Amino acid sequence: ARSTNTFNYATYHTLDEIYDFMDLLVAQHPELVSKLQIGRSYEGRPIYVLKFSTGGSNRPAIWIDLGIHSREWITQATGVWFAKKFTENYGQNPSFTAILDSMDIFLEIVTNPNGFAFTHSENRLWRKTRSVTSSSLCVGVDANRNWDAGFGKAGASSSPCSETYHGKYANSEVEVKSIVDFVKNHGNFKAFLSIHSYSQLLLYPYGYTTQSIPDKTELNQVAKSAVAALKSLYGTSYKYGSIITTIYQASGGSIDWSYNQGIKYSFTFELRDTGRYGFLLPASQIIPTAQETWLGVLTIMEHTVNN
Ligand SMILES: C[C@H](NC(=O)OCc1ccccc1)C(=O)N[C@@H](C)P(=O)(O)O[C@@H](Cc1ccccc1)C(=O)O
Ligand SMILES: [Zn+2]
Repeated sequence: ARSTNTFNYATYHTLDEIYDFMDLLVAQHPELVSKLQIGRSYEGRPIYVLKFSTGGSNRPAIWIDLGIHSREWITQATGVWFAKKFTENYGQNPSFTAILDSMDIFLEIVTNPNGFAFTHSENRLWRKTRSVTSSSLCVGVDANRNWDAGFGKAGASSSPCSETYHGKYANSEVEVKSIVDFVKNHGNFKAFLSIHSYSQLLLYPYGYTTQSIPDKTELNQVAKSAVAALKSLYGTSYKYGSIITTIYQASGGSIDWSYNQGIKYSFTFELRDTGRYGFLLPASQIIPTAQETWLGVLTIMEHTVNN
């Protein structure tokens, strides 16, 4: 609250507290991290991305976003702990230091800020964005069904009131289009990780079709390796496989889009638990969850460095 060493990582925070932590972290480490505004949400909130960078021109980069689905509160909490963790380990861990010496990391902690506010002010289990339009008194688009990969196909709903509603057309949600523009204008991302909760799964492309990706052998192996690093800490068991195969058919998801843009290392994590608490994970599981998913995410970045 006036030092990120004083910040309580073991509790759930509001949007203001998280954007203030971003300002404290940048002020504490101005040579390693900066805060970029890549857009504004439907209702007018700034959308912030943190860039962690050791220098260079157009370094190969890693995208990580959290909270695209606002009720999944373990993910924005894990992202605050990640941001802090990168300024603690850089210069101490050989592995992490070697990734950041050749690559940059972009971290988006709250991808859907209006939805996250709503989960605090009115409905804890709100999933969608907050746009209103037109044709329905039902608010919101599922922002993980709004991307241009299999858009509009089976695996998303067309009624506005559905939790899985895809939107009128791809990238209709400014929260999605802001990332699409930013990743394209950068033009040198090598990995794209989108973190959700729960089911304890590590998923790779496709959700919208049963056809295997051309890179399915290599990504299945990276997923085998990341899932074993994660399990090493506390015994937490993950499954892994393509989206459509390992949880269900879904069209318009972000990782299918990034993979189709040529970002080969595209993965989504489904964090703790497997059903007991669901979206309502105890605050006493935040840091255990954050610490073992760190191990799985480090294993993916190391493989992106080496290839
Ligand atoms: C919409 C769904 N609703 C729900 O009630 O989930 C129940 C459930 C429980 C256990 C297993 C499966 C589903 C839900 O919130 N799903 C979550 C499990 P989550 O939002 O993390 O799933 C992700 C999966 C995904 C990942 C990449 C590309 C496409 C799809 C998602 O729906 O976006
Ligand atoms: Zn989700």
